[PDB]
Amino acid sequence: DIVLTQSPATLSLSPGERATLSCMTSTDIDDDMNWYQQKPGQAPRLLISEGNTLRPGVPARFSGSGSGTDFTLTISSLEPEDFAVYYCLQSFNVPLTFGQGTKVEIKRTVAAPSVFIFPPSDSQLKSGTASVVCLLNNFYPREAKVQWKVDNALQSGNSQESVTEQDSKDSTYSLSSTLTLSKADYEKHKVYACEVTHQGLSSPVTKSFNRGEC
Amino acid sequence: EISEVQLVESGGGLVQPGGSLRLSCVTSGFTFRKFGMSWVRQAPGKGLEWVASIVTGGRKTYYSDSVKGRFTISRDNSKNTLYLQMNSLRAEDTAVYYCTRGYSSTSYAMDYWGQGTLVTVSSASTKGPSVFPLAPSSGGTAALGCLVKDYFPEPVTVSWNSGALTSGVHTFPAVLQSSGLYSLSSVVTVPSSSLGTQTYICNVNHKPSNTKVDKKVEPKSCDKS
Repeated sequence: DIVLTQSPATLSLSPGERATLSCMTSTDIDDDMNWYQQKPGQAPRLLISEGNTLRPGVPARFSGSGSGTDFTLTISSLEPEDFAVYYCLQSFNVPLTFGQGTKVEIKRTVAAPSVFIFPPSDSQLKSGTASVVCLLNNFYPREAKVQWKVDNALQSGNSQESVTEQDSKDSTYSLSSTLTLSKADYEKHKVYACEVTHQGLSSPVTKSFNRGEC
Repeated sequence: EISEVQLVESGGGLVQPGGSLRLSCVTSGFTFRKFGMSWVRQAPGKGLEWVASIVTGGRKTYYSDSVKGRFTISRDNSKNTLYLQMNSLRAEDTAVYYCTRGYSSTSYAMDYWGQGTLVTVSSASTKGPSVFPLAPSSGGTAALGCLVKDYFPEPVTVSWNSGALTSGVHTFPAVLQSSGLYSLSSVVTVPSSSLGTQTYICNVNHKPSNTKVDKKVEPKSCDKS
């Protein structure tokens, strides 16, 4: 199968700047390279077709170049609507194969997260489970580490993280980390803490609570 | 306008592992028999993956190794319709399935895409979420939210105050839990001075179960500030 390798994984740039995305193939594909744009919750849209031709109707700032195994998509000057995921596709032979995608992301200034921790509700406990939620709100850039400690013991394997898309207004991320325990396990311990490390903080930040108090 | 190229998928939805589904895609805005067609899928949070293609005349077909022998692509040129029969389904086949048109007589490169239809393969039965408050308690602003837990399948929709509250709302993508059910939270930041005065209600709708839950989120009773 023909392998398509995109670079970089994420490209963080400001509107008005040039963006150059790369797609390398594992073997020659007779220049049958195609590029797609996709935004969250939408179908991909064709930008460039075989022979490096810009699809009619697509803005002129998009262009494709390259040959052999080395292909490029260039956006001469990024507009707000250009921040998206871009995929390459070879249509030279079957199986048809896509690159793994490049996310073009909105560069903004660093913003530390505001951290909040929420104990499980009484109503959830009544149903027999305990989810402890740690919220990291409105931060940039995307990279953040969250660690759970229960009576000062580091947890592993019992938490799940989820992240929003960049906010439409301020271009920040928010992230939830949820620690899930049975009610019985939740009741075996008193102190619950989430520790957050992020570039915008001068030191890690811990938010915590004790099951024995309000 | 009648010039609009449309590819409308149907037949997706719920199935158990080992079960079968048949997707249909009804096309308009072009002469159907003149174009090759393909199915492409996208697993949640993942990239595009080609599934199968079929030639104009329908007598020649191509499959990815992942689906070969299980899936069959076909077309009915008298009905402008493309099919994907999906047998012996597995959990890894869960994805949005897109119908696509090949852009030329020699290429399956996709030029038009349908909106896609979600196929979820699982042992789980359809179930509406349980909704739990994330009670508030920071520069005069507080965070609160709702935990939307243990539902199946995707998707759910969350609004706040019947859609009147949108500023500062973040609703996280769902995570598939080891129980086979999905969970997510939705949070919002609000003036602290509004707590106990403004009512905050998360409106949670889950179409597959025909459930709607409105959960009021208030400060804990032990909170007196």
